[PDB]
Amino acid sequence: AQNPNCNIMIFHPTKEEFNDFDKYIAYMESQGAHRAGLAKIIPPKEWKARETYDNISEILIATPLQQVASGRAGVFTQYHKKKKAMTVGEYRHLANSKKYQTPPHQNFEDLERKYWKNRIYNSPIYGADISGSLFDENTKQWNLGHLGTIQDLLEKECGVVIEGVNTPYLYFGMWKTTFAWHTEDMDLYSINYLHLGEPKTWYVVPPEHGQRLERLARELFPGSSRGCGAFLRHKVALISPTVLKENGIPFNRITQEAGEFMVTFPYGYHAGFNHGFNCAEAINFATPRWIDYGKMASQCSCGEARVTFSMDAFVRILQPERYDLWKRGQD
Ligand SMILES: O=C(O)CNC(=O)C(=O)O
Ligand SMILES: [Mg+2]
Ligand code: NI
Ligand SMILES: [Zn+2]
Repeated sequence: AQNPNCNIMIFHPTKEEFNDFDKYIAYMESQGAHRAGLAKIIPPKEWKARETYDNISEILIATPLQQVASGRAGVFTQYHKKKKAMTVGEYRHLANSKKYQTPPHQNFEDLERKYWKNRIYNSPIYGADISGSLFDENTKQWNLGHLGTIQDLLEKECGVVIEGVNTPYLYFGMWKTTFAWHTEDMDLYSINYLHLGEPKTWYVVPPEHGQRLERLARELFPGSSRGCGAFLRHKVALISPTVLKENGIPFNRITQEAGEFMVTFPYGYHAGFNHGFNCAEAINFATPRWIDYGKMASQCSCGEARVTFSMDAFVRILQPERYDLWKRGQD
């Protein structure tokens, strides 16, 4: 068995190996990359996502989210308070202001210490989940707006044609902006490209151990657990590395820098934070190996998780027994 300790693997494809996206994912899996839940892909030196980032300031962040924490430093939830619209140029200036900027630090480890010590005492503003793309249309390799769609994969594997579309999303971050512990919708893959700016630190639980994290979360968030049998689908709960180690939960960590891709694998729980002003692009995708994870994915039916149009068909075809209850949650 490849990668039996479930370590995060880092790949360096050549320009030739970067042509065929599906083939490279299957290669990484042949080496055991999925066992970690997360992999890093450093693009060939010849590749670029676009020519420059000099002209992005007029993108609108229609609903910036202020991430307000409750709890203790290592075990907290966050809620998202909606703020007034602002442009990417306005948001960058805010991120760089004395109130929001990255503090002085020695290295990524010192900054990670500072994040876990102090996150809860601040409410950073995240420009998350913005439909759109920063890949040039002429970038032919690993262009996250040109991937094979999940609807087409389901059709190819299972023969059923379904409605829905699959498009990328932009994330504009600042110091302390936070992504809570989650797996993807329908336990899909994700791919995330850090276009510019400061790094993003990731934490991940191997898929084979995901239920250990779920059991800890039910203990640590006991009211939320009684409210919903899949409350991590709400994407609000944070648990620090120190608390994970104290409770024996297997996990790994890695920092993504500008110009690098990360891939999350089906049922790989992940969480993390931004180091400073940055912009990432991410999209969900599927492969043949995903289908069985899709069939077994938990679902929120309490009403909180509320998701995209395209998840309807995935539930309806892969999980027909759950469909009626799940749809009641959506309506
Ligand atoms: O970058 C973020 O805020 C969150 N991204 C992801 O969870 C992802 O790419 O799967
Ligand atoms: Mg612009
Ligand atoms: Ni994710
Ligand atoms: Zn729920």
